[PDB]
Amino acid sequence: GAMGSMERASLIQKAKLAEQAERYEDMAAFMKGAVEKGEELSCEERNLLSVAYKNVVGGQRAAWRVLSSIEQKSNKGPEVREYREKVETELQGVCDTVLGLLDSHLIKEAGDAESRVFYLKMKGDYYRYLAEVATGDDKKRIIDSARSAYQEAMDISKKEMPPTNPIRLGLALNFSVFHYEIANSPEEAISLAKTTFDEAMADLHTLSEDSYKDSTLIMQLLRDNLTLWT
Amino acid sequence: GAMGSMERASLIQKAKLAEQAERYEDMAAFMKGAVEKGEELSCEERNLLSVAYKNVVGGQRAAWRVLSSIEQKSNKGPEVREYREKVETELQGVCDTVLGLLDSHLIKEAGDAESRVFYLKMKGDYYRYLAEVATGDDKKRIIDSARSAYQEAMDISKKEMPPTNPIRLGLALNFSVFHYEIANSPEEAISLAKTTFDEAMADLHTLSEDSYKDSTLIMQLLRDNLTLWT
Ligand SMILES: O=P(O)(O)Oc1c2c(c(OP(=O)(O)O)c3c1[C@H]1C[C@@H]3c3cc4c(cc31)[C@H]1C[C@@H]4c3ccccc31)[C@H]1C[C@@H]2c2cc3c(cc21)[C@H]1C[C@@H]3c2ccccc21
Ligand SMILES: O=P(O)(O)Oc1c2c(c(OP(=O)(O)O)c3c1[C@H]1C[C@@H]3c3cc4c(cc31)[C@H]1C[C@@H]4c3ccccc31)[C@H]1C[C@@H]2c2cc3c(cc21)[C@H]1C[C@@H]3c2ccccc21
Ligand SMILES: [Cl-]
Ligand SMILES: [Cl-]
Repeated sequence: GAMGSMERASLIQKAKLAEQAERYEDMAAFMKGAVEKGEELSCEERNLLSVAYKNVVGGQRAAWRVLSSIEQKSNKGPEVREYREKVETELQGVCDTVLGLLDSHLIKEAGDAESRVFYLKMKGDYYRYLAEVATGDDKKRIIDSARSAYQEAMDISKKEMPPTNPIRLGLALNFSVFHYEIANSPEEAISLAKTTFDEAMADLHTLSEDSYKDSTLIMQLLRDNLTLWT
Repeated sequence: GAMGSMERASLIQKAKLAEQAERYEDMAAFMKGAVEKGEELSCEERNLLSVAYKNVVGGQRAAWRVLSSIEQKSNKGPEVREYREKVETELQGVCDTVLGLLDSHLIKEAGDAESRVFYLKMKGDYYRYLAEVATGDDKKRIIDSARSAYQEAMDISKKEMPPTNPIRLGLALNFSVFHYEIANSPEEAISLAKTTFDEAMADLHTLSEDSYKDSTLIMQLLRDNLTLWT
């Protein structure tokens, strides 16, 4: 790789500087380099990886939506289709890269439950992004790959984590978005979101000092989605 | 070039779609392709060229400032200097490209006064951006190149345009920023900004329907700078 000659510690240091400069493509490329050294990621390093790639595909998804909607209003030439296809191909490339890193280096049968749930949630998120732009018989394959990763993550977090854990809360929030937008199961989405909120409020005594901010933010987002789906 | 096989009309169409999707790198590359066909740009096309490249270098300048300030707080390793140099080199590449297009294709002895002033202002803006990151004896050469382009633009706009013309107003606004930030002449900056505002207000009867929005915006920015420099 292009980062093969740089020290692991230097790549992590530069990913942080790229975050502060809002240079998210650079950030993602530095973290890919770090992962390719073959060592495990710390809790802090996992978050750098996630923030980098989330910001890159987020910008691609927003552009793809603007162009896809303009394309449909034509019903002008081949130009809109051509440019929409170009952004699509680039988005698919980024998703394939992240999923490649998850299968090659990061997902393991061992490690703590925080680690395994984090990478399986990530695996679900990026199959979900591929599902938003797919159409064929492969779309059905992609949706079942997303559901499967999300469901194994849910099973582990119910056994191993308290209901106020922010990784458990975020997982359930995104899996409920999967139900509503991709699976067309709005009842199953509403249900999952309400019980996630309710079960956290019933066992507030488990709330940790170090994740008061993160957990609270995700509770508000769960409620905002329920307001919208009523 | 990479856009050599595409029709002129298709490149202009795709630059507009890229604007709507906030894909400013694509936008700039499509407009470079359009310029390289060798025909003049319309008023609307000139604005597409300007908006594309302004947005690209704007993001680079903001990152360069965040990293340059972090670097100075070290007084930790070579990592901050190395990454700051990388963003700098990339910023200089974009400025050289724009200045190359201006000298090769766009700046002419003929054409209307709106055209000539527009490209000379652009020439000043991008030498100004190179001056922000330069240090040596070449910095002095770069500042004099910026002043010279800006001054020839001012001379033409005073003879050929009314004092409420938004291209004339924008030119003077940016030339006053050049005085304050790059030339360290805060008196000369304050003076130019006040007389630009005052002379527009004295001759309000020249204000055009098609530029009421643009001219008004730039008047407010001239006043906001004066509030700051008092
Ligand atoms: O240092 P931490 O334990 O990791 O948590 C704090 C943070 C921060 C803190 O200070 P700051 O937000 O003024 O910049 C704090 C904390 C701890 C110490 C201080 C703070 C303040 C507060 C809480 C925890 C913390 C509880 C009570 C108060 C608060 C407001 C909103 C939600 C949760 C809380 C920064 C840095 C970090 C943080 C996180 C966020 C945000 C900002 C921060 C933004 C985006 C996200 C967030 C969630 C909810 C509301 C607003 C935000
Ligand atoms: O169609 P145009 O003649 O080119 O001008 C109008 C515009 C627009 C118009 O509608 P909009 O701003 O509600 O979206 C208008 C015009 C003409 C017709 C309507 C409008 C409204 C107004 C004016 C001119 C126009 C004068 C009086 C009122 C106004 C408010 C602020 C500054 C100047 C004006 C859009 C599109 C365009 C425009 C430009 C701007 C903006 C928005 C627009 C933003 C960013 C910049 C701006 C400058 C000052 C304040 C706010 C803005
Ligand atoms: Cl294209
Ligand atoms: Cl670097």
